[PDB]
Amino acid sequence: KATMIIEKDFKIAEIDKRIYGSFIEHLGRAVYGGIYEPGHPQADENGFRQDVIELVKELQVPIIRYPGGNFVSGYNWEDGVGPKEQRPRRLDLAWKSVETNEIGLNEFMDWAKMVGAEVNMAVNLGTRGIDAARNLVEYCNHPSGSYYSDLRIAHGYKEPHKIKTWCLGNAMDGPWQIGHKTAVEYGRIACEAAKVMKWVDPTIELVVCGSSNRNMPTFAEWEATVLDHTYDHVDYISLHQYYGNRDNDTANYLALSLEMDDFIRSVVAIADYVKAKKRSKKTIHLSFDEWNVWYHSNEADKLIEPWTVAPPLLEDIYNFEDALLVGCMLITLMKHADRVKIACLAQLVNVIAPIMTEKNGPAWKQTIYYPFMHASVYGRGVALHPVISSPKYDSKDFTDVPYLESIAVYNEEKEEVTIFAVNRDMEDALLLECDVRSFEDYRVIEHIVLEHDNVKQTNSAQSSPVVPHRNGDAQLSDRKVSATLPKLSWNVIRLGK
Amino acid sequence: KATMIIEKDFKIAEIDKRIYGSFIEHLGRAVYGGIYEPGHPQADENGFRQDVIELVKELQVPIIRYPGGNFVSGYNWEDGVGPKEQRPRRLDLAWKSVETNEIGLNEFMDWAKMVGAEVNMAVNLGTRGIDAARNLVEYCNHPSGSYYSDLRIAHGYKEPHKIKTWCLGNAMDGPWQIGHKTAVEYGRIACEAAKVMKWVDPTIELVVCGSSNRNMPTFAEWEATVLDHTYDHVDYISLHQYYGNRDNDTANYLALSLEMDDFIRSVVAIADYVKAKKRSKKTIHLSFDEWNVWYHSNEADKLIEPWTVAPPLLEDIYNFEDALLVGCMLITLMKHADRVKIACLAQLVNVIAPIMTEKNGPAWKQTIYYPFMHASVYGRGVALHPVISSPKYDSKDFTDVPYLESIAVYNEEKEEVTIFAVNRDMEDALLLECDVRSFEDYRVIEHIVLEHDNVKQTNSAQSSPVVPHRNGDAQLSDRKVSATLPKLSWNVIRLGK
Amino acid sequence: VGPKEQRPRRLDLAWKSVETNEIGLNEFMDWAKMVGAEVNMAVNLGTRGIDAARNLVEYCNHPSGSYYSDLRIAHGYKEPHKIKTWCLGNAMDGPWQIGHKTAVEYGRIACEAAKVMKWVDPTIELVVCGSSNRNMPTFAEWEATVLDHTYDHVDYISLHQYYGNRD
Ligand SMILES: O=[N+]([O-])c1ccc(O[C@@H]2O[C@@H](CO)[C@H](O)[C@H]2O)cc1
Ligand SMILES: O=[N+]([O-])c1ccc(O[C@@H]2O[C@@H](CO)[C@H](O)[C@H]2O)cc1
Repeated sequence: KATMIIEKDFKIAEIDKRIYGSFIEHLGRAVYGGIYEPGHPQADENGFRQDVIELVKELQVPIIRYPGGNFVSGYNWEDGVGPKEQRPRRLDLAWKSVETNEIGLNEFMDWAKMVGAEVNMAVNLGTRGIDAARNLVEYCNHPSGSYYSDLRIAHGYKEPHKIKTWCLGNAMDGPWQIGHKTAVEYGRIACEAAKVMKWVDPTIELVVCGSSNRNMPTFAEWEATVLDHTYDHVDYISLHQYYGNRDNDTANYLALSLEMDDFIRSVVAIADYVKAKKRSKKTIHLSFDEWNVWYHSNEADKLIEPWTVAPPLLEDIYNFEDALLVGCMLITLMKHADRVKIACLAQLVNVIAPIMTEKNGPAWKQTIYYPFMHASVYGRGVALHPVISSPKYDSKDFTDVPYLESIAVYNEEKEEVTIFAVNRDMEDALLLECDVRSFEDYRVIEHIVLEHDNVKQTNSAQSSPVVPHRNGDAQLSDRKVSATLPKLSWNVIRLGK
Repeated sequence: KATMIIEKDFKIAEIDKRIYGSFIEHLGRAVYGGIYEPGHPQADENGFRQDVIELVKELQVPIIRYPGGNFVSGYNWEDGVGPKEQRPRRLDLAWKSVETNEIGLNEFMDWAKMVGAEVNMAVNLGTRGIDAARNLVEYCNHPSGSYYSDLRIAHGYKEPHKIKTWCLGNAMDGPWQIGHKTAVEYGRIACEAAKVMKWVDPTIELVVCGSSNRNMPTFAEWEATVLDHTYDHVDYISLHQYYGNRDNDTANYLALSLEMDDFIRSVVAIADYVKAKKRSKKTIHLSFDEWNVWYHSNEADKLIEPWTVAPPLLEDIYNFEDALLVGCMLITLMKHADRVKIACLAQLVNVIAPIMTEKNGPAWKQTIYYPFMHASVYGRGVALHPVISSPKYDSKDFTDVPYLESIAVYNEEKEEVTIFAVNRDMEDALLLECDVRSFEDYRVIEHIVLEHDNVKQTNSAQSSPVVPHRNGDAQLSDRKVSATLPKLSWNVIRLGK
Repeated sequence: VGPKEQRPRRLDLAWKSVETNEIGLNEFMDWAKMVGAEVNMAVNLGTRGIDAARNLVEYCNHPSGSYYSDLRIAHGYKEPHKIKTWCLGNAMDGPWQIGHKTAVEYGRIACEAAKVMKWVDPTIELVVCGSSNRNMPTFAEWEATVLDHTYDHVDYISLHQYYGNRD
């Protein structure tokens, strides 16, 4: 048995819809054979797969980070614009692939328009620096009357792209990165790039890069130093986290969102330290601009020979337990809506992705597609503070793990309240009771449930045994929602009227 | 009108009673003519003023920091123990006074026993270091069978003092401090002192010093560096704040607790940054070990000639608005009960103090005595998260200042809820409505009010025009407590059942 | 040193023991003479520093005619001990050590101690301390920094190793 109070007046914050963002890199088949496949029977006039477009639209992803990721740190943006005959073939050192540049930034912008997403554009601060950063902002955002703006027009794009949010490089702390920089070296170049970008277009916002991983030896130290160098000139700091179940311990695996919670709290603390050090009135928020499960494909990738075009890298096939953890991660983002304003599921198509494609063949929804879709579609509004009383368990790496992971979101315009809830219990149902006295005249619309008896079950092109159903038993009586949350389940309880 | 939800299940934390601590330094008349005055008519067998003892007991102060403060940084603890004829007269460079050492640590411990307080003992890390720190802990806490423990016994104190909580120096970031140290120098000596102290007695806990003032050029940087050097070896970081009304702006003055709130949040953030950097499982908490109003006596002190014994320094005479600000500071401490575990009103007797004495004469209660007493007496339990809707104003230095400053404290053992509330409005009463649905069968016990028509009115030995009354109108009807909070008032609304 | 009744009982924080000081350096020298060994004497560079280092070398090695040499004589040891080889502290890179010092802090105090010790008695030689363990995070870095600070003034660098068969 668990209880919850859902009080309209106990609020975290309005949820920024950009927490339901995603990310496409020039990596593997994310672009080539993912969003773009000129051969394909379902390709549009520009070569974009229409089936993939529909699948992304249904997720209602508001913002997509591009073009990297590790790729960007060795990339020259000019190589991907202008007539195709003049675009060079390059060695991408990030993913040991040949990049044809058949898709570059203007074609990506065309695709993003089709799916209804804005683009969070990254600049290269690995091999390049401040001059290229200002020039790219000018190219994309300045209307006309300068060399680079008139160049964009000549390339066929009269109106500026007007990109709002930009990433200052990719995480550079990683010794695997092209043009690795220490926190001081990065903080300095990011500061100077931020300035010139903002001078070209003061309407932009900037994301400064945090650590590649919470496990880096420089974790926390990095963020504090980088913010000390950049605070006045930037708007967000990023964080990145990938999880996996490499020891087949489901109870411990589902608890990993507790670590994510502490991780967010730690980076918020660093931002507020530096705010105080600077005596600034501006608050810096978080961009959780890579997050996902990533581990299934690690061994397969080791067999791929270098210098092919569009190798099948990072093609994790997700299972049901991966979906539960993704649900827990989503709820964790919502619970930090006050300070996490952007987040990006890494990545959107083929590469550690909720959408998978086959050459000349179908596109399909992985298990993780469903909780992401439900969060994005039903998770707009104000995140309410969870007062939860829940039974708890201990695992290898965590103590006092609540069986219930939940939050409610109130949308005043739609007059809806949605309760997202994971039951982590591997054996028993959890009887949830929610005090909803603060909302008058509400009823249960539906109770969606994602569950499967085998946590290792996957979806595929041919069959999808892991799919939601609408037979949850939530009922609302004398100002109390009572709902049975099945063992190992993701639940979306929708209230309205 | 203002509203407030008093929800039992929306909790901040259990209040550590040590947030109602105080502080006595060898400064002015705090010791000599304050707690200790041989031949005063109310002096006991050991020369301690009984009237002061009774006044301190009524405040229920659980812990008292001693002996400094700036004094400790030039003090040799051996100078204050053993037979009086062998105790040297010293020049105290902190307060430009001659210190006779007629009172030293063992006599202070005797006094502390009379008022029922434990002592938060500070070690000198200005002119002294790690050897003196281990020796003092041995002297105080080791039972017997070593030179320093047997020395304590020979000085007349068979049983060890068993001091739990120790300060590693006094703030020495300040260029006015004896033996100023940079953050690195201080962090290093504090680290090595902490270790040897703990090796003498592992039951102790340690407070590492924060900045002298939030306005120091090294604020925030200091705390981060000091914790980086000491984290594994210490338990708390300190913070210090004094306020004054030097431009006669009451509306701006009463808003200052908003700054105190930001200040605490900033130091918490620093502690959590360093925790993440170290990958520690230990949370460091805060000791707000100097706070008060301090400004009235600044000009008078400039006329005192150096090298007298017990000069009348820091003798602020508090007024009614000062008591309102102190009330707001107390509520702010309670609002941070989750992370502020020790706090010390600086100071307890004569020196910026709630209790004042006259030579061979009376002891009396300053205006600020009353809100401190009420907080300490009625503010034990769990601090509840305030959910308030209040009208607001702007002042010189602050925006959106709520007219209402309030919190509720729930004592389950006493079956009581106490609402502390200041109305900052200089013209209008505030009609407070409190939702108490979650406290069924609770009734109003009493409504205490501290108010005076003249914010500049003081108390004195001869008369106390500023004193609480019990004519508050709080009343319960239909699960709602409604109370009129007069303009410029401190209110204590006690509920029970 | 000196009469036993004036020797204090101390808390030894290293091994969490009470040290009575019933044996001190002069008695140890008497023992060493019986087994035919010279003594490699260590000075405290944890809680103490350069003054105590010069004074101890004077006490042990200076013949007579100064306070500390005449003190040794008064304690019953007319002839100086004439200790050749001295350790500048014990390894203090370790967070378990009393008065831990960074490599720079240690290098500096060891340098200044070495100088005054040698000025009391130029016949001595000095050992500067290496890491407590090869597995310390500061291994190798430590030795390089410490020698950079002390090279001209010292004769040896130390190293320490313990083994076990715990699997
Ligand atoms: O933890 N790791 O092993 C790890 C490895 C690679 C890594 O790179 C990030 O993930 C890649 C895929 O999204 C992006 O290009 C890059 O920014 C981030 C983390
Ligand atoms: O901001 N200031 O002006 C200021 C002035 C003095 C000051 O010292 C502190 O306040 C003294 C009195 O409680 C204690 O001895 C010392 O720790 C701390 C701050």
